[PDB]
Amino acid sequence: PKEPEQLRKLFIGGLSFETTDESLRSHFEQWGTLTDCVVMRDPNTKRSRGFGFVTYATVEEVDAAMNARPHKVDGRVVEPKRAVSRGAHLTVKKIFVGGIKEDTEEHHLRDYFEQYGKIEVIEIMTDRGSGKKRGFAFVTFDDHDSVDKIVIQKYHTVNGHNCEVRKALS
Repeated sequence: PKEPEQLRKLFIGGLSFETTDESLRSHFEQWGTLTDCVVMRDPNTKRSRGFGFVTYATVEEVDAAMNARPHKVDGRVVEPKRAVSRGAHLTVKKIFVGGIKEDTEEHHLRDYFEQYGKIEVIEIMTDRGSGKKRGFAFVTFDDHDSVDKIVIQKYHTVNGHNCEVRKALS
């Protein structure tokens, strides 16, 4: 019933050194129930390390928090990202979509992937010499969270096809 905690956790970078567990929690509780909220501090000086983590009760709340960016916490714009899963580069805006075969068109990919975020480019790969569809595509979004949401899904079905999707980068 409950989603794995790893999927409900946000890493918040770029914190003001003034931010505390309490101020971070007061801010992010606006988008959901926080089961956990921590500002990372040096073990000796207790001076902030400039980042922390918050854990929501559900994935929908993570989505709501991500949709409410930019977040300005204690006067500083911070950088929320979903906890990882090791992938060679973390934060990217483009994905590889494979197993779409020759019958998949850009509207299939768009109609599906647009619900993950704003699409900027859809590039269906075609053979260099014949122009035949190669069975894969690249979608570029305006934001990395679209990609983070996509790649953590176990399945992707586009045009009846069960696709293999992964982060793509240069």
